[PDB]
Amino acid sequence: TFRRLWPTIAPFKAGLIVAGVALILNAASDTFMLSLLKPLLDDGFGKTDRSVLVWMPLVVIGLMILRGITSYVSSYCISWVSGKVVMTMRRRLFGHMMGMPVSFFDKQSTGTLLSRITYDSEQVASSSSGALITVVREGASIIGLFIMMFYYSWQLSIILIVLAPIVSIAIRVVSKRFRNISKNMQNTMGQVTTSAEQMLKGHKEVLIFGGQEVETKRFDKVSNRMRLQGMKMVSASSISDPIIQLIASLALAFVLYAASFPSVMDSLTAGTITVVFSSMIALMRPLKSLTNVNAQFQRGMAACQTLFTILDSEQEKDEGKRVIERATGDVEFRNVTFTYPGRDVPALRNINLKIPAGKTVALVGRSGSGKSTIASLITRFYDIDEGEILMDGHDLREYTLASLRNQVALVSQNVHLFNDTVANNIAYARTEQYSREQIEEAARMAYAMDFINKMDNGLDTVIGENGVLLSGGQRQRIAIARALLRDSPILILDEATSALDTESERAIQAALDELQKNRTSLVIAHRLSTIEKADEIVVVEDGVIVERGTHNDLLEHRGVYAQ
Amino acid sequence: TFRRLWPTIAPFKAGLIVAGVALILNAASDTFMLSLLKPLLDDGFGKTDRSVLVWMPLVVIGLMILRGITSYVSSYCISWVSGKVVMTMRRRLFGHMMGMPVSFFDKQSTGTLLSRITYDSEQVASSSSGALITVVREGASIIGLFIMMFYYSWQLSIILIVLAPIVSIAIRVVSKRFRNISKNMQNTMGQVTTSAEQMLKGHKEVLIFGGQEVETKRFDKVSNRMRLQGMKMVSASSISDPIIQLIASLALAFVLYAASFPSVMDSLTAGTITVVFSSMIALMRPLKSLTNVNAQFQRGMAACQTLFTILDSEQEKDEGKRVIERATGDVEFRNVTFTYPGRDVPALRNINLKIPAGKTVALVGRSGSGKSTIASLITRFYDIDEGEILMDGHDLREYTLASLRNQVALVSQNVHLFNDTVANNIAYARTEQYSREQIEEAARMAYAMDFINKMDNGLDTVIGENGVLLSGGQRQRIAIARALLRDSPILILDEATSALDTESERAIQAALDELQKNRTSLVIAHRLSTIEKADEIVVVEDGVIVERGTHNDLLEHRGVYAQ
Repeated sequence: TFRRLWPTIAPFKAGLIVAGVALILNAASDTFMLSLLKPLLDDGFGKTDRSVLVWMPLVVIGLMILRGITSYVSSYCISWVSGKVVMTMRRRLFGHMMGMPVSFFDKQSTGTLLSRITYDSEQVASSSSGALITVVREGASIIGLFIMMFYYSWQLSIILIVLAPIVSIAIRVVSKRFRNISKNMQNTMGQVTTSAEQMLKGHKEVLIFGGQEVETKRFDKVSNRMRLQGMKMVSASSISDPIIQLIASLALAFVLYAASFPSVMDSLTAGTITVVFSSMIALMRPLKSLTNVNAQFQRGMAACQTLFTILDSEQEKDEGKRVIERATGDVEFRNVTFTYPGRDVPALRNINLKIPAGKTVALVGRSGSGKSTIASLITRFYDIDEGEILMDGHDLREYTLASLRNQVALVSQNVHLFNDTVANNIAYARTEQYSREQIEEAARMAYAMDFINKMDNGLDTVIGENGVLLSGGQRQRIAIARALLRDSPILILDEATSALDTESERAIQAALDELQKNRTSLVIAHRLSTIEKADEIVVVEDGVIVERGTHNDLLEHRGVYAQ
Repeated sequence: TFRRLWPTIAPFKAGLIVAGVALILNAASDTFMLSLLKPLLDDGFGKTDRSVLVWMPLVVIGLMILRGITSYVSSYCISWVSGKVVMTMRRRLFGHMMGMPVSFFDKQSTGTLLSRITYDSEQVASSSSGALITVVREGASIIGLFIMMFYYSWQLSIILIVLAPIVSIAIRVVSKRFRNISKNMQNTMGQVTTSAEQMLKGHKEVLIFGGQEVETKRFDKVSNRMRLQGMKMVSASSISDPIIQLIASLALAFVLYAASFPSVMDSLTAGTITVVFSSMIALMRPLKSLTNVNAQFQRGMAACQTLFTILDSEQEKDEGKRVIERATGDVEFRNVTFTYPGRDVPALRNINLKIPAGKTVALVGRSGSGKSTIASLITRFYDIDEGEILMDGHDLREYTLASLRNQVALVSQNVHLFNDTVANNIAYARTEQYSREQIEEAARMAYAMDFINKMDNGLDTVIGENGVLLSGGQRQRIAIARALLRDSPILILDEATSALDTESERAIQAALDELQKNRTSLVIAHRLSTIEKADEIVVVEDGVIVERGTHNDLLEHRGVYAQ
């Protein structure tokens, strides 16, 4: 309808101009091909000229080569534009996609948004370009064919050129009728498919009550309804083209009957009627396809509207102002109420968890209460509804978001690795500011240089997708070195199962826990020997604060520590 | 390929034969159309015999009417086969689909299986039937047009007929080239899209670890690769058509060159060469689809293979022989080793849990420790790996699953309904064996009389989806009535909500009490009132019975009763 992706086309318009020129010249090539007929039939195969037949094979092969060359060039130079705007659209949408908060990736999954990166973006320039190609080529072919009509036979030129828009209208209303009946009937077909959907929704409560025999009879009736619906749908679909063919055949018969009159006859040669008839037959495909121009132009821009709404949404709120260099001081929580997104149930009560500087605070929960939820707030993934976290004696909403996530470091076994090299991965987003020797020695105090050696190249190898495939413990052995290099003010550690690295990876996490000896540690781990070693322990459950003290002090009302 | 759908299509053969005759007539409704050209020019616009031009409009309009009528009749009569071979496939893949264990409905989704009901089965009748509407029409049009050429010109028909398979082979090899390069470049493009997916996947990592400028640079250099890849794919797809057009145009020029190479040529009238060249270009469309038909026949049979493997799998192991009536003997778990299917972690240890007859046995599993998974053993939703459930003093393996599951009435607030009437829903699968008065009073002792009377037509009211739409507890109020109509020796009671929204009903729990007046009732619940009422209590966590006793006795040791 009304699209403002044209600025993204605005510098890339030379490709459009070249494609349009090549396409109108393709239409002219088709016109000249059809123009070839009259000398062949009138001069060539009528009067035995014998030179016409000599030089026509050459020009027809030349014109077919001209059709081929111009079609290939037009397709290449329109897909150049459809690639150079899809690339720009992908770049912009990707930027605003990584801009937006984590809630956007949730409730949508990482598979759909990829389709909105490649599927929707392709349709943006595979239905608009697919509309421009038609409206130019087959829209100017009609003009060329009517110029043929004016040139070679003016007598019936008037009759078919006045008749043609009426035929276009006929095809338009027939297509509209087909579209309407198909739409309403397709809604009905879905409305009966939901019956099968419900029937297969419970395979339970059919085996229990023992109703297999009854549950096929009803499905037999539903299948019969579906069959009748499908037969009516095909009838409606395959009556459309026949009636169109009949109304256009009335035009063909009208032209031929008009030719009966003496005045139009005897001025037109045997070849002239030939070219006008064959051209009229050729007119059907452009005349039919021009009507569906708006259809395809509203199947590419329609998806583009959804893509724009994805683009035009709001990035995460960044009213923060105070960049914090290093948050070594105490971190305090203050009457913070958080609600998980998409749910009215708050997963967090009014929580006051205070993290002492350089100390350990450990959360032990197997219920899935939200130990990860509280881990989210300190990194400001999901924001805070009411209350405040005095981060080194200052609110998060005062702190800039980039600075805040520069302070914190989240270590886990679900760590994702980019398609980079190992050296650029350890010093991620700061490899310019961190040296190679720093990365190496950081890996060394992170006691993780072993597997780094054991692959092909070592200090400069790829850590890419479908490449080395480090185990979860080994990926965490990269992750600990990341925060070790970065000198994170806060190191909120997670944990999962480990075998043959419980001896290693955890006692190496002593080396990250040397940064616990140097910095705070909001450890989220759920089972380890270090859990009892943890200085301060909280056992927060169902989003509720439960108990505060060391494990021996915590053993009082404790009934879950046993594991 | 090798398909045994023909047993399914055999009774629907007359429709197929009529469709074949109709498509043959449709193809012959092009050869006569082109046949009328010769007198229209040779006897018409050449030697001016007006009478030929007088009758020509009538015959062309009649022939187009014949084309339309026969095409519509063929489309109908190839939908009475495509509407009754898809129907039998749907029905026969329905009985053997709902007879399979619920592990099918795990490891899968209802939407996917519905797609295997509607879309996948529609391909079987729209690609394997699309290989019959196409091959017999466009294979008959070829024969008709060659017979035309032979009739009107014995001389250049031989040059066109031997030449035609060469052009067909050219089309086939070009299509194979396109297919190969397209599949390869599309696989590489997929290899790029998984990179895009991984960068989208680690959203949290890019947010937390630092800036996103390097991430945008990465996506710039991956979108450049995507754009170049797409341009090359389009280059292949575009250059497919011109080379075909050229290798056919050289045949066109060959025909025209041979149209005067010997002196015996040029004995053909203008109308005749017109007919032959119109039929030559006509040949392109059938000859460009007869080669492509095998792809459609292997795109409909391929999905039929998916349907066949879904159908041909196995239903429950039905080795039991005896039918217990009312299970007055106690149900009893004895040294049963069960594991959640799809996982190696055993959700059940070796559990010995006798259920005293006519006695309530409640269990509290708010840890999420597969309490519902214990509700599945007696119903045999997931089969027991090893060990015997000592049913009624005997083993359940000796009992028929259809009969055994009738001896269990599973009652839950997530109960599934149908598109039937509320009476039959009260007596589902057994409405013939239970009268309307029995249903009426059964609902009354269930305290379901009030609402079902407040609906449209009392007990005659339809309970269909998007109809009356009883609420959750109100939906429970029907399942309980289903259980009161006997068919309920054993009552594994779900009670998932335990949410007294409007105090529930005053007699929801009282209706269950009337249900639990006698009979084994292995109660699943979170309602502390029912646990207080419960006689035997087995609290379960992490797939093991931690305790057995009564309310105070079990309160004394451990206890999550604090909730």
